[PDB]
Amino acid sequence: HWGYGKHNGPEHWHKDFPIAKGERQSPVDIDTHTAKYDPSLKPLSVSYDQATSLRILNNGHAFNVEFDDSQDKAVLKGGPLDGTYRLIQFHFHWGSLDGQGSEHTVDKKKYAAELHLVHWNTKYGDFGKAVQQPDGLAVLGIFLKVGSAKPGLQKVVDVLDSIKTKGKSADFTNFDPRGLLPESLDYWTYPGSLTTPPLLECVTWIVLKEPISVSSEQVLKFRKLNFNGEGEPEELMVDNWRPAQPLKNRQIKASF
Ligand SMILES: Cc1ncc([N+](=O)[O-])n1CCOS(N)(=O)=O
Ligand SMILES: [Zn+2]
Repeated sequence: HWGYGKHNGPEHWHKDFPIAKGERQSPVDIDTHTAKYDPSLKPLSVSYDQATSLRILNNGHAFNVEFDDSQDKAVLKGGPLDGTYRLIQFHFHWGSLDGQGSEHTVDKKKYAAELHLVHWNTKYGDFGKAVQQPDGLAVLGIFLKVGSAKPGLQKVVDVLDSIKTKGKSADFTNFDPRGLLPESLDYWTYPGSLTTPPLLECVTWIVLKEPISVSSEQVLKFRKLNFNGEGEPEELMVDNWRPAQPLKNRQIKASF
């Protein structure tokens, strides 16, 4: 039932998912002057050399590029994490205009979009069990700004024509997620939640300071996708982002 419309959007989610007003909800505004440098944080370790993508799916809210996570092939570790987290999928949140689209904000600044690389803690055996744990997931967030094109993102942009509407999927093998990373791995980290229902509070958020640049043409294609299924009135898939939530009793730590 939930969505991003006027009648089923973020302000309505708490009715079906009370945890929406919880103590560690995401996203949040990252106040750069209040985040504290934590010299103890370890460098982040992103090992995607063996990543195996499989498919791309329009699920009615976003498009997901899914990976084979049946073996340790693409893992995130280090940083604030204890253990190894395996990549399961990545997706984006974007706006109807370049002035908005990201979920996290930096000193209230909204970026044109935000990429989320979702990983689950291998100590829990699988994704379904991991989401029921406070340290079950690690999501790496990367901001997108509009400027020069991101060569590594083009294969994704080009396949979107084939999954225009809800429920459509397409084979999507050999896509290298390393092509979506900025140069620097400096980051902010805080304990949070999934940003869409069920809004489970099982995420260690790791948000990179350096955004990647994508072209106006690339983000324009994102905006041609549909929230609706085929044969239904067209509603463009835009502004599929949840606004910043109360930080409450949390400190955002910086790796730099
Ligand atoms: C609800 C849910 N379960 C798993 C995923 N996922 O992997 O994208 N999501 C979507 C929301 O994920 S997110 N925005 O919190 O990174
Ligand atoms: Zn997301």
